[PDB]
Amino acid sequence: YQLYRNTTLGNSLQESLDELIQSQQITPQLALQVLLQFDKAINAALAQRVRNRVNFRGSLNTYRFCDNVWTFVLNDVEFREVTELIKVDKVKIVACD
Amino acid sequence: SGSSGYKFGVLAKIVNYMKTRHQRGDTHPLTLDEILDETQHLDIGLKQKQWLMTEALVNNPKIEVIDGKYAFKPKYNVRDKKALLRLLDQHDQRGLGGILLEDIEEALPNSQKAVKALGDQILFVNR
Amino acid sequence: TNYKPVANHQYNIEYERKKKEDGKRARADKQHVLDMLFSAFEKHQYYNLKDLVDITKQPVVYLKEILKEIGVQNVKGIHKNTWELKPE
Amino acid sequence: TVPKLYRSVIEDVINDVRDIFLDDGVDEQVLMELKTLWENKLMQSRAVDGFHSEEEEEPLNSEDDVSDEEGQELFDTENVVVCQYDKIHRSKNKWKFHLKDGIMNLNGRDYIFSKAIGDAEW
Amino acid sequence: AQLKFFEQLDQIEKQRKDEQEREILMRAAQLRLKQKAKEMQQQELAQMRQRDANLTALAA
Amino acid sequence: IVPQLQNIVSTVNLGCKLDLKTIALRARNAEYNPKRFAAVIMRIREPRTTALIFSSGKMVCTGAKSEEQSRLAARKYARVVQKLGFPAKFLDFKIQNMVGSCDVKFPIRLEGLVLTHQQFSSYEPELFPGLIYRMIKPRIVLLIFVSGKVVLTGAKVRAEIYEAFENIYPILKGFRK
Repeated sequence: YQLYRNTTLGNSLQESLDELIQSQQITPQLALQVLLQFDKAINAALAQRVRNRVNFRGSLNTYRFCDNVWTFVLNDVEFREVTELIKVDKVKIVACD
Repeated sequence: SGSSGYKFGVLAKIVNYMKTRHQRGDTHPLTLDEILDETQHLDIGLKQKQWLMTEALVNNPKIEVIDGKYAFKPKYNVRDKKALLRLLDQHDQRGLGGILLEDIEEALPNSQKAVKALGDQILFVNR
Repeated sequence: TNYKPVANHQYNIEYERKKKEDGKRARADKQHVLDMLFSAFEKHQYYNLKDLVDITKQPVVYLKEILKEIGVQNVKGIHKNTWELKPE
Repeated sequence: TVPKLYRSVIEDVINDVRDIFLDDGVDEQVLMELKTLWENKLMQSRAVDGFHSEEEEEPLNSEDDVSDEEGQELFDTENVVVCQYDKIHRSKNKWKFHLKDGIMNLNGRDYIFSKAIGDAEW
Repeated sequence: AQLKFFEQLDQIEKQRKDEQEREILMRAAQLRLKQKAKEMQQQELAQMRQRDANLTALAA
Repeated sequence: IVPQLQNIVSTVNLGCKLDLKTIALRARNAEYNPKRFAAVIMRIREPRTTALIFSSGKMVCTGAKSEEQSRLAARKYARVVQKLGFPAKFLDFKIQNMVGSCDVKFPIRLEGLVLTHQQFSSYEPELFPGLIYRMIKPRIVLLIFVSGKVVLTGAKVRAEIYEAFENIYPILKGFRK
C-alpha cells in the first residue's frame, strides 16, 4: 500500500528525492524503485511494529469507501488513548483493511 | 522464455490501439514514440522501446510501411463504409470474396451500411 | 441415531467462505486487463478460458467479449476453449 | 517509542536500497546525502526531536441548498489519522468503528494504538 | 550499432546457453525460473497497491 | 385506532445514463461498493431517507414516513445529480409500497383465529410467532401478534392501510381474551 507516502516520514523522503532528481544528482524510475522499496520497508516495519490497547469515541460527517479504503471526516471529536486525551473539531481518518 | 522487454502485451496492444484510434476517426500515420507519447507509456525503457521499434514492428506480418510511419496492412481499401461499386462491377471473381472480418467495427455495425447496401446493389449473406 | 441440528456444519463452513468474496465487481478502466491478459499471453501463445478466468474475476460472457475483442479462440485440437493473441 | 520506530525504518530502508542504488550506478556518497537530506527536514520542522538533528419535472435544482460546503472537509493541517480497519458497522445513523495499527496526530501531538474502538452518530 | 547488434546476437546465444545450463543441471539431476515466477506473483498485488495509492492521493 | 404510516418506497426515473463512480467521489454522504451491490447508496439528514441511485438512471427512495416527505426527498436527491452536472429529468414519482403500524390495545388469541380462518391465515410458531392474514378483497399482508400489534404491509395507497385495519377489527374483537 502506497498508503504511507503522504506522512511526515514519506513526504520528507519524496522532497529529498525530487531535489536529487532536480539536480540530476538523483534521477526518476530509480526514484520509483526507492518508493516501492521504501514503501515495502515501511509496511514490513509497521507489521513488526505493534502497539498497545486503548479506548475511544467520535461524531460523524463524510465517509467514502472505494478500493477497500475508508476515508472519514469527523467534527467536534475528542479521542483519548490510555492516560492522554486529545480534543478535536476536525479530524480526517484514512483506513486500509 | 526467449526475450522479454518491460511489460508483456506492448505489441499486441500498440497495434490494437493504433488500429482503434484510427477507426475512431483519428486517422494519420504515427511512430512507436508517438504512440508511447500519446499513451503516456514513454517510460517503457529505451531497450524495450528500441526492441519494439526495430523488431516488434518488423516481425509484423506484411507491415505496410512507406518509410518513417507505420500504416494499416490487412484492409487495402480505406474503411469508408460506402461505394464498393468497383468490387460489384469487378465481374472477374464473382464478387471477390467480400469478407465481414473487416466490417462491423465502424460507426454503423455493417447493418446501417447494409440497409442502404440492401437498398443498393450490395447483397448480404452468411455461410 | 438421529440428532436435531439446524444448519448442517458443512453448509455453515461454505456459507462463511462465500460471504468473504462477492463476484459482482465493477469494470472501470477496462484496458488494464488487456495489460494483464497480454502479459500472460506472451509467456504461452494460448491459455484455456479457465486459466484466463483464474486471472480476471469479471463475468466470462463479458470476459469473452474482452477475449474476442483482442483475440480469437482455437480448439488447439483437443476441445478445451483456448484463446490466443491475433498474429497481427 | 516513536522516534525509535522511525530510526528503525529509516535504517532498514536505507540498508535495503543500497544495492538498488549500486545496481543503478550510484556512489555511496549519494546514499549518505539522502540520509542527510531526509534527517534534516524533520529537524527543520521541529515536530519532535531526533538523534540526527542533535548531531415541473425540470426544476430539480430550483429548491437549491441541501448540501453543505465540500471545501470544509480539507484543511491540509487537519489532524490526519492513518489506521487499519477490522470492522466498520452502521445501524440507521449509529456507526461503530473497530480500528487497528494507527498513528494519530491530535492537537499537535503524536499517538499510536494497536486497537481503537469508536462510536458516532451521523 | 550493428557491431553491438552482433553482440546482441551473442546475447541471444547467452540466453540459449542459460536455458542449456538450466536443463544441463536438470539432466545431471531453475533459480531463474523461480525468480520469474516470483515476479509474476508480484504484479497483481502491485496493481491493487496502485489503486489504493490513487484513492489516498485523491482522498488526501 | 388509526394506523400510522412510517415508510414510503418510491421509484423515480432521472431520464439519462449516469456514471456511478463519478457520483460517489464528489457527492457527500455517498457509498458505492460494486462487489456487495450495484447501486450508489446516498443518505440525507434533513428528512431521514436513503436512496439507492442505480446506473440505469432509475432511483429507488426509502425511509420517508409520509407521502409528501417522500416526494420532497426524491426531488432533493435528483437536485444532487443535477448540481454535479449530469443531464437530469424528473419522471413518474410513483409510491411502490407503504408499511403502517397500529395497536388494537387488547390481548389477541392467534391460535383461535387459525381454527376458524384456516383458508386466509397461516401461522407456524417455530418460523414466525405472528399469524399472517393475507387478505384478498383489499390486497394487504397483515402480521398480527398476541400483544396486539397489527402490522399492515403492502398497500400502494394510504386508504388501503386504513380500510384493511377496519376490516380485520371485528375478527380480533371476536377473539378478544
